[PDB]
Amino acid sequence: ASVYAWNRKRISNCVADYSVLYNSASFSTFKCYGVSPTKLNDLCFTNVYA
Amino acid sequence: STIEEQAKTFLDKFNHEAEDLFYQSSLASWNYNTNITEENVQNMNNAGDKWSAFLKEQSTLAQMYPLQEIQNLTVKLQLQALQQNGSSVLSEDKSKRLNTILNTMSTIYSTGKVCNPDNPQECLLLEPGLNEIMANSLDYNERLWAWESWRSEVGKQLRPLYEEYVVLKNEMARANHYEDYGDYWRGDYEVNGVDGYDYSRGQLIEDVEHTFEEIKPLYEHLHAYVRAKLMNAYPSYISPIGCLPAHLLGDMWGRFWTNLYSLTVPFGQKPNIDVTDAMVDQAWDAQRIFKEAEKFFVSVGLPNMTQGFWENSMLTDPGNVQKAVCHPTAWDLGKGDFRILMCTKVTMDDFLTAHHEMGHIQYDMAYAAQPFLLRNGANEGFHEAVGEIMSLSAATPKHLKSIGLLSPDFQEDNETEINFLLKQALTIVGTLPFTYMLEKWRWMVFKGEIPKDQWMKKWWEMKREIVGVVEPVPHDETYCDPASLFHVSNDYSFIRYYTRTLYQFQFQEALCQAAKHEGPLHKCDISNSTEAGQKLFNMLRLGKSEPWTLALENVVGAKNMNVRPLLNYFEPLFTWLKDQNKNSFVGWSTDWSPYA
Amino acid sequence: GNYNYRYRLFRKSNLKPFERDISTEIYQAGSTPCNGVEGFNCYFPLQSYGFQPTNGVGYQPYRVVVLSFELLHAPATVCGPKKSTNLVKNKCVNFNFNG
Ligand SMILES: *[C@@H]1O[C@H](CO)[C@@H](O)[C@H](O)[C@H]1NC(C)=O
Ligand SMILES: *[C@@H]1O[C@H](CO)[C@@H](O)[C@H](O)[C@H]1NC(C)=O
Ligand SMILES: *[C@@H]1O[C@H](CO)[C@@H](O)[C@H](O)[C@H]1NC(C)=O
Ligand SMILES: *[C@@H]1O[C@H](CO)[C@@H](O)[C@H](O)[C@H]1NC(C)=O
Ligand SMILES: *[C@@H]1O[C@H](CO)[C@@H](O)[C@H](O)[C@H]1NC(C)=O
Ligand SMILES: *[C@@H]1O[C@H](CO)[C@@H](O)[C@H](O)[C@H]1NC(C)=O
Repeated sequence: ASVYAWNRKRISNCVADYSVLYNSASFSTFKCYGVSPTKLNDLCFTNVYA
Repeated sequence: STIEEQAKTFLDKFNHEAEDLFYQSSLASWNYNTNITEENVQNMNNAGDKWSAFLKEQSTLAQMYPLQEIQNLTVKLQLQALQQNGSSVLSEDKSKRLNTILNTMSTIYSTGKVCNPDNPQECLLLEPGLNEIMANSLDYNERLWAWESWRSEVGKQLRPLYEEYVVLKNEMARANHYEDYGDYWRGDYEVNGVDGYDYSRGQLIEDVEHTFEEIKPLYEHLHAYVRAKLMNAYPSYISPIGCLPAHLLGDMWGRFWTNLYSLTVPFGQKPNIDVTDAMVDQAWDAQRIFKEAEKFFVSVGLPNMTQGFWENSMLTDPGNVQKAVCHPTAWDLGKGDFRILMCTKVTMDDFLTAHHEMGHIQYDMAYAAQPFLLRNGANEGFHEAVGEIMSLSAATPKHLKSIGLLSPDFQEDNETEINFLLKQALTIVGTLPFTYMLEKWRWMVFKGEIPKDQWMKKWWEMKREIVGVVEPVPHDETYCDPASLFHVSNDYSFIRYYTRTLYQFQFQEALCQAAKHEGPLHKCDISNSTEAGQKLFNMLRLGKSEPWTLALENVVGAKNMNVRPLLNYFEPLFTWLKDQNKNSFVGWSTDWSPYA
Repeated sequence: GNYNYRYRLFRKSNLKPFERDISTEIYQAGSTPCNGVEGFNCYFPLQSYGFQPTNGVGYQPYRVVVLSFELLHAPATVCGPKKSTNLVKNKCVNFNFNG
């Protein structure tokens, strides 16, 4: 989507494997604010907004 | 709300809609230059017409915002740059006539072909047919024939065109609240609104005369030495008391004296610093030349070239099937796209040109953070000067030894430094009186000090007085001898070379003081010095956001252009020329004593 | 040139966090009313991106995905993968089965 009309996808009731994203070489920025990437694959959240 | 916020939003809209369009126009010009084909010419013309019409519409929108209600210096600078009418203040018939005159002068200069009367079956164009003859021949009457025949054809075609050109440009300039077209050209150095750092259009001519009065003894000694050597080369034509004949200066117009280095060498028996054979022996490709230049620019601390530079530049001649312009040009296409179009050979000249154009690329990259209409040099002198300082630093024997191109057992004695400094003087010092005389003559023509029937009588009088060069035979008013040069026939400012030459040595002294070099200035190399690169990049990142006086304070610590770094650079050569001119007579006579 | 990506260039006030503005109403920068037409001091707020493959890295298109993690008083159901150690039987081990 365009930045004025940015797409928001609500992610619920599944298993979120963040190590697949973190260990990818295809991403230039993976800057996490408020949490570290190593404990993302352990912690649990109510909803994920993408 | 306020006028300033309205202008800020308008400038954001302008930069946004003028960046993609400038990128399209620049890409079309690039596709024309790397591929000379008729559809690329049509695409270039369409993009240029769209760009000029868009600039006309944005200037029309921009004038409705008055200047005196804006206090921010950068916003006021962009509004001042945008609100210039250009040719739009002139009537549509006269604007069309001026554009037609400029285009037909471009076609006459580009497609001008001249050869000997009674032998018309084939003829030679200026580049490279006449350039090689002017730079390499040793025959007096052949060079006289080529010079007089090319000024006969070109001047007799261009004289009514130039007479219309001066009137139309003066009309446009006085319609734009300037005194003349010379004042319009001098308005590039005009700084208004900054406390202390203000520079006036009338101060430029006074500063040029003040610097040239200190140039004059060094040029007089160099002219006496060149006169003695050309008297040795041509025994009877040159007089001991008079000026130099015009067709013997090694170039078509007298722009550079660098083609007289073979005739005027001090110590021919001693070797040269030519590194061509070493690159041929080590098989140095042009890619290796540009990578060594990039290594030089990362050694001083400047940013390295982008991936798009290496992907999209043409650093080698494409072939017979594909046509390209051979002139080396660095292109800032916009949106972070930086390219070099050069047909690079394995020579020292192409290596120094590669350093010069990559200096242009570094200068273009440095002000990429600036707004679009401020993406230029602070004046026209800085943009060329930052390439010429790289040409100075790369040409040193220390740089050649450091990169391995010169033998470590090469003996650097005083004689090689003298002849290298003389070559640099023939390139650099010799263009200064020609540049000053040409710009002062054009300023007096635009100001109306010289009437149209007296243009040439004054001009040769100026050339004898300033350049010390005499005409072979007298020329009447049917000739147009200035407009045979590329820049004057195609509406280009010429004082940029004078300002570039002085800024070159000012920047050289500033960076060598930054690099803590402890020897002669011409022995100085600015590689390996992070602080010199930082001092350079502080001025380089500003672009046109700050005044050139403040930028010169940022580099050299002075508020004005200075002549002392040039004299300090050539001081060993100045003492050597004063020693060599004991028997001979320094200075010239403006009379017709050699030949007329 | 890929011009299929527009941005908002002007708005009267800054956006709130996680706000989407898809309005296409003419921005009024001046005192004069726009009247719905893009004239002088009145600009269309949505402007297109110019994306060419020969552009520099500061102008090349970048796809950005921002993941927002919030904890609310409801039971958290988007959990990470729970790494499972192979099962060992017939030995005195510390077992952790589903908490
Ligand atoms: C130059 O133009 C010709 C004719 O249009 C074309 O065939 C050729 O591919 C072009 N060269 C490049 C490098 O694109
Ligand atoms: C002038 O405008 C630029 C942006 O247009 C801004 O960054 C700068 O801070 C302004 N300067 C002053 C003194 O307001
Ligand atoms: C441009 O031309 C218009 C029309 O004469 C004039 O009103 C305006 O002042 C000119 N702008 C400048 C900067 O001279
Ligand atoms: C420029 O320098 C950076 C930092 O060292 C490096 O990552 C990059 O690959 C260099 N670019 C080129 C084209 O060598
Ligand atoms: C170089 O130095 C030597 C000895 O100091 C001297 O004899 C010679 O004249 C010098 N050459 C030049 C060109 O100054
Ligand atoms: C500058 O740095 C490069 C890289 O370390 C080195 O090869 C070169 O010799 C240095 N220059 C001098 C004059 O030491």
